[PDB]
Amino acid sequence: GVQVSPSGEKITHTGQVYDEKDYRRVRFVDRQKEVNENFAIDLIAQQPVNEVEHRIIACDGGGGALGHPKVYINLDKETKTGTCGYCGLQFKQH
Amino acid sequence: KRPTVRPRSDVTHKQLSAFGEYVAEILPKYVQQVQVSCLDELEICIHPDGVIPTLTFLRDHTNAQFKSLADLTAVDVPTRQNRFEIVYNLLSLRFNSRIRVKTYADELTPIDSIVSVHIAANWYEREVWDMFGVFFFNHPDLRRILTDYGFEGHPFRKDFPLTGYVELRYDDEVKRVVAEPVELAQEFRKFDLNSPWEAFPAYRQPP
Amino acid sequence: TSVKPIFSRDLNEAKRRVRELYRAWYREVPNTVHLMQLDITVKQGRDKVREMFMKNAHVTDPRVVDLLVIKGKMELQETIKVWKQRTHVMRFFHETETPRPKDFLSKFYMGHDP
Amino acid sequence: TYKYVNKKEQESEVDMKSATDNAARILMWTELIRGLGMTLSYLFREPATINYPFEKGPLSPRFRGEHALRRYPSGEERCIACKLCEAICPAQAITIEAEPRADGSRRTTRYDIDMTKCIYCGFCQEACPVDAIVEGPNFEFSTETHEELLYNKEKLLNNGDKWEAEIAANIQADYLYR
Amino acid sequence: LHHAVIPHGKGGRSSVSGVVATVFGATGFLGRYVVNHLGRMGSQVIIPYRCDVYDIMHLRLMGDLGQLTFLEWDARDKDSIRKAVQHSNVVINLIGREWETRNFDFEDVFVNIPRAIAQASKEAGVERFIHVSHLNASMKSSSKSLRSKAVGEKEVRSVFPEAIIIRPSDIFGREDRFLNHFANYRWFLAVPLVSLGFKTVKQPVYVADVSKGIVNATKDPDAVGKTFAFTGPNRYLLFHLVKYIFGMTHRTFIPYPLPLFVYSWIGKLFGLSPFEPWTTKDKVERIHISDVMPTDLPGLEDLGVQPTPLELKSIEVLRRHRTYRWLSSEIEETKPAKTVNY
Amino acid sequence: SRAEYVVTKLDDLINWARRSSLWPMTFGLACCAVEMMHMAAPRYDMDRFGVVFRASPRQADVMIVAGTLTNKMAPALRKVYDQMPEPRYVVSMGSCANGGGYYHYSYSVVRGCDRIVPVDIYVPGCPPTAEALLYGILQLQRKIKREQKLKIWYRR
Amino acid sequence: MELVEVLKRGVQQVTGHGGLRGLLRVFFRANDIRIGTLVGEDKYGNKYYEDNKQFFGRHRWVIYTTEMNGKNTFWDVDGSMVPPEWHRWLHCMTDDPPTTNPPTARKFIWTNHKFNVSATPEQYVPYSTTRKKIHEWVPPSTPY
Ligand SMILES: NC(=O)C1=CN([C@@H]2O[C@H](COP(=O)(O)OP(=O)(O)OC[C@H]3O[C@@H](n4cnc5c(N)ncnc54)[C@H](OP(=O)(O)O)[C@@H]3O)[C@@H](O)[C@H]2O)C=CC1
Ligand code: SF4
Ligand code: SF4
Ligand code: SF4
Ligand SMILES: [Zn+2]
Repeated sequence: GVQVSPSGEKITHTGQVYDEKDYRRVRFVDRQKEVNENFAIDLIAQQPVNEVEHRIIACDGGGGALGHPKVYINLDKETKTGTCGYCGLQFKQH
Repeated sequence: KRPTVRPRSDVTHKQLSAFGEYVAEILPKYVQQVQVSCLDELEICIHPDGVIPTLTFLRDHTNAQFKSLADLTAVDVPTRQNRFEIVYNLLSLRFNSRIRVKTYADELTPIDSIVSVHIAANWYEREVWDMFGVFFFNHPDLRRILTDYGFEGHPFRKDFPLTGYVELRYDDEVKRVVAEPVELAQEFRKFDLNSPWEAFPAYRQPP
Repeated sequence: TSVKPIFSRDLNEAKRRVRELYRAWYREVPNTVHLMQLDITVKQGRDKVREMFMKNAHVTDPRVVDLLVIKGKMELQETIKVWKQRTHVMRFFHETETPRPKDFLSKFYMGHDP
Repeated sequence: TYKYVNKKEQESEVDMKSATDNAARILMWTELIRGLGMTLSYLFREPATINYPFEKGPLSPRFRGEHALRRYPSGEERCIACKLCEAICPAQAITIEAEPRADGSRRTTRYDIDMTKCIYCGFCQEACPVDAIVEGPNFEFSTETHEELLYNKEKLLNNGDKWEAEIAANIQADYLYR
Repeated sequence: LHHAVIPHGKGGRSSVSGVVATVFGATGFLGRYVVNHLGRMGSQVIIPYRCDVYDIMHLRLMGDLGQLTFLEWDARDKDSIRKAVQHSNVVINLIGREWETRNFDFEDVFVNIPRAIAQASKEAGVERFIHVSHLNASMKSSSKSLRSKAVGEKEVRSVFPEAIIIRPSDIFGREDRFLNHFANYRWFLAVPLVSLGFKTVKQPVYVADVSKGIVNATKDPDAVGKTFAFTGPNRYLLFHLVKYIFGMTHRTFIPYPLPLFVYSWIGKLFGLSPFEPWTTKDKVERIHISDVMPTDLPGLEDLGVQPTPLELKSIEVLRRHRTYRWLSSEIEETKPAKTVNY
Repeated sequence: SRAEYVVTKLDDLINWARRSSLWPMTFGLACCAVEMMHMAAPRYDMDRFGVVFRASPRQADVMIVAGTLTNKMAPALRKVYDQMPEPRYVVSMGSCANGGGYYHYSYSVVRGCDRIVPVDIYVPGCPPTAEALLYGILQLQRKIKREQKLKIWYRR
Repeated sequence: MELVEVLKRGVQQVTGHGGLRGLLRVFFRANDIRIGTLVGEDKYGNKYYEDNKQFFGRHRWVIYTTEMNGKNTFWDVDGSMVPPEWHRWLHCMTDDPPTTNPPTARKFIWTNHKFNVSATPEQYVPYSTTRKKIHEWVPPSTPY
C-alpha cells in the first residue's frame, strides 16, 4: 500500500515525503529510504467485524497477559460498529 | 503482621537522643538544633566557626570516638541566604554509631579546614570547592580535583545549567581540541512531574 | 555591611595581591610559550593576561577580589607545571569562535537575539 | 568472627630435617617448579574458546538488545502513543509525536530512538502496557556511520517484522515472571 | 526559499545556514579547510570523492550528525556529476592538480571538469558556483598549468554566467605545497634558485583567510558575478621568503644561481615518478613567476576577511621541520623578512 | 594480461595482512573495558584473529574507544590517536563513546568520540556483549577487506 | 590402546564431509573439522549441526551459505545471517529447533531475511517521520 510521490520518492504510512525541491533528499542519494510496506490502516480494515451476543463485549489482545488492558465496549449503536480503543478490532451484535 | 513496614528498633533512638543532648551541653558555644530522625540517625548543626572544636572533640573524646570521616558532602539550597550546607558524616568503630555534623556557608563565607583533624577530608575538601565554590581556610593544596583544568564554573551549584556552557570538539583549522558554546542537537526535556496533591500531610507548611 | 573578611582588610590591601598575582603572570608568559610549544609570541601572550584582568576591573567587594586572586593562583599553578596542555592554554585566545557582532542591525539580520 | 590470614601460629621449632626442607625449597626452586606444574596441566585441557561466527555464545530469553516495535496478530500496530516509555527512559532516548491516524485510532507519527543515547536498560518494555516496544536478542547491529543508530519508526517496525518469530517466543517464555 | 534552508541558531554545529554545498576538492589541501568552515557553522556539505574511503575519513569530523554526505564519481564519466550537484545551492569547485597523470592532463583537470561541473550545475538549478583559479592565470604565460586555468576560467564563465572566480595567490598552510616545499630543500645540501630568487615576488595567503573568503562568498548578496584575488599582504621577495623559511626552520641557507633551463630539466626528471612527484617542470615555473598587483580587483578586504601575515602563522607549519636543539625556539628570534613593492 | 588485474591482487594482499594483524590499544576508559577484557578472555579469544593488545599507540593499528570520553580526557584521546601510524582505525564501543550515552546531557562529557576522532565502526550497546564487540571487530576486518587503495592508485 | 581410538576418530572427521573437496570447504572456511548430527537447514542454505558430547557453547554451530542475496559470502561470513527462527536455537535459548517446533506464522513477518548492511547500498538512512508543522503563505499568482 505504498504510493510513490510525483518526485519518485516513496510515501510512508504517516503520509510523509520530501518535495522535489527539498535539499534533505540528498541523504537518500546512493542509498534508500526504507519504508515499512505493511501499513496499519489497510491491514486492520481487512479483518472481519466480529458478531457477539451481548451488548457489552470484552476485548484483549487475545492471549490475556500478552494482549492489551481489559476494556469493555458498548454495542447499542446500530448505525456504527463499536471499536476497541487499543487494537482496531470491531464488534457488532445480532 | 506488617511485612511491608520496616521493623522499628526503638532502643537505638533513645541512645542517640541521649548522646545528642550530651554533646549539646558539652559544647554549647557552637551546637545548634541537634535532632534525631525516624531512621535512627543523629544530626548536629554547628556554627561554621566551630567546625574544628566539634570535629576535634568528637574524635578524641573517650565517649565519642568518631575517628573515621565517612564523607564531607555539600547541599546547595538557594532558598536560604547561607546556601551551602556542608555535611560531615562520621563513624566510630568503637560504639558502632554514625553521627552527622552540619554547618552552613556561602560563596563569600569560607569555612575552616579539617585536614588537621581528619586527613580524609583533604580530597573531599577540594571536591566541595571544585563543585560548589566554598573556599576553605588553611588547606595545604586546594585545587580543582574533578572538573577540567579550564572550567570557569562550579558545576553542582543549582544555578549551573546541566548541559554546561561549553562543549569540546576537534578542529583542523587549529589542529587541536577547541571549545565552543554548547548547541545541543536535542534539548534536554524537562519533565514537569510534580503532582498537585499533598502526598505527605505530616510535612504540611501552613501559609 | 558587617561581613567577615577573607585575606583582605580593605580593597587597597586586596589590590596589592592582584598586583602580586599580575607580576607572577607577566614573569610567566615567556616560560609557557617555550616550555609548551605555543604558536603565539610572548608580546601578544602578555596582552591576553592583561585583557583577562580588565575583564574583572569593575569589582569592588574585598571578599570577591580575594576569591578572584585565589582562583588566579590556582590557574597559575596549573600553568607553572604543565598540568594543563596546549589545548587548555590556547582556550583563552578564542581562535575559532566567530566574533559575535554588536550592531543591532547585524543582530536583527541573523537570529532572534536581543 | 574473624580469621587470621598471615599470622604464624607457633615458631622457634626447627631441626635439621625442617631446616633442610627449607634449604631444599629455597635452594632448588621447589615452589617455583610447583607453579610450572599447574600451567603444564592447563596446556593439556580443552580450551574454552568457541568459534564466534559459527558457534555463538549462550544467551537467555530476557536478553536486552536491539529494539523492535511489535504488532498484533491482525497486523495493527501495538503502540498507542501513551508516551510513558519516554517518561521512564533515563536517557531521553525516545521521542514521540503522535497524532490521530484519520481512522480514529491513537497511533504514533514519530517513534525515533537514539541507540547512541539508549543504555539498554529495559525500562521501556516493562512500562509499555501493550508490549508495543520490546528488545529482541539482536546484539549484532554495529554500523559504519553514526546515523544508522538513530532509529526511527520505520526501522523499529522493520525490527519487528523480522524478529517476531523470535520475540514472540521470548515473551511467551518469560511473561509469567513479569 | 524552502523552510528547511532558512538559517537558524546562533551559528555553529547543530545549526542551519542554508549553504547546502557540493565541494569537489574536499579530499585535497584547500578543501579540508573549506569544508571545516562550512561544517563549523550549520551547512550540509555534499563531498563528492573518488579517493579511498580512508582518505576521506579525516573529513568525518567538522560537521554535526548528517551534515556530510559522501558520494562517488568519476570525472571522465558524466551523470555522476549531476547526481551530486542536483539538490545543492552552491557548488564549490576546487579540482586541481599540479602534475599530469596517465589518464588526466591539465586540460582534463582545469578546463574539462569545471565545464562539466558548471554545465551540470546551471541545468541543475544552483544559485551560485564558486571557482578557484590562480592569480597568475594570464593566457600569455609560460606554465602549462597557468595557461590551462586561463581557458578554464573563461570557459566556466561562458557556460555558467554569474560565477564567482576566486584567484588566490600561492596558498600556504599546514599540509601545503609552498612552505612545506622550500623547507624540504634541506635534503639537498643547498636551495637552488633562479637569479638567486631576485626579480621574483610572491604574495602568500593563508588558507583560513582563503576559506573564510570562499565561505563568505556563498552568503554576501553581491559578489555574484565578480572576480576576486585573495593575495594577502606583505609581498616578499623569493630570496627573502625562502631565507625566512630557513630562519624559522633553523637549518642553513646556501642559495646559488641556477639557469631556469637546467632547473626545469632537473625538475622534469622528478616528474617521471609514478607517485606524487617532488617537483615538475610546471611547478618550477609557478614558483618563479612574479605575482601581479591586486589593484584592479576587490580582494579580501572587500569581502569581510582580514588577511593574516605570514610571520604570525609560519611557526605552525615549519615547527615539524626543526630538529631538537631548535624545536623550542620562538618567533622572536627570526628577524622577519623584508617586504618589497617591486 | 591487463596491468589492473595484478594491482588488485597486491591490493588484496596488503589488505589481508592488515586484517589478520589488527592490534588494538590497551585504552579502556571505563565500564565497557570490562567487556573489552572478556573479549580477550578464554571464551572469545582475540588471538584467534591475530588480534593482540599493545600499550604503545606507536604499535597499535586500531583504537577501541571504550568508555565515556570526558572533557578532561578529550585532549589526551586525540593525542593518542595522532600517534598511531597510518593506516589507523577507530572502533567506538558503547553508548557513552558512540554518542553521549547515559551522560549525553552532562556538563563534562563530549557527546560521542566522533566529535574528537573519526570513527570507522560503531558498536551499540551498554555494555556491548563480548560478541557484539567481536562482531564489530570482524565487521572492521571486512572494511579493510574492501579498501581499493592500490586500485585507485592505478587510476590516478 | 586408546591412542588408536582417538586416531580413529580423527579419520572420521577428516573423511566425513563427502570427500577431500568437502573437507577443504569447511577447514579453511570455518576452521572446524568436527562432525555432528544435522538438525536442519534454512531456505537460504545455512546448515545447523549439534554434537551433544562436546561442552556447552560448542555443541551447536552453523556452516553458513556461500550465497545469500547475491552477496558471494564464501569468505565474508558474518554472524548476522542466522534467520530469527534459528537465532533462538543457535544461541541456546531453547532445546527445540524450529524443524520440530515451527514458529507461529503471520502475514507480515519477513520471508527473506536481510543480513546487516553498513556500507553496501540498500542502507538505512534516518529521517524525520512527521509532516510539516507550519504552513507558509502562498501569494496570489496575479498582480494585486
Ligand atoms: N598553491 C595552491 O595550493 C594553489 C591552489 N589553487 C587551487 O586550489 C585548488 C586546490 O588546491 P589543492 O587542494 O592545494 O590541490 P590538491 O591537489 O591538494 O586538491 C586536489 C583535489 O582535486 C581532486 N582532483 C584532482 N584531479 C582530479 C581529477 N582528475 N578527477 C577528480 N578529482 C580530482 C583531488 O581528488 P584526489 O584527492 O582523489 O586526488 C583533490 O580532492 C585547485 O583548484 C588549485 O588550482 C590555486 C592556486 C594555487
Ligand atoms: S532500554 Fe532504557 S535507555 Fe534504552 S530506550 Fe528503553 S528505557 Fe530508554
Ligand atoms: S511503545 Fe508502548 S509505552 Fe511507548 S508510547 Fe507506544 S504504547 Fe506507550
Ligand atoms: S556505554 Fe554503558 S557500559 Fe559502556 S561505559 Fe557507558 S555506561 Fe558503561
Ligand atoms: Zn482490543
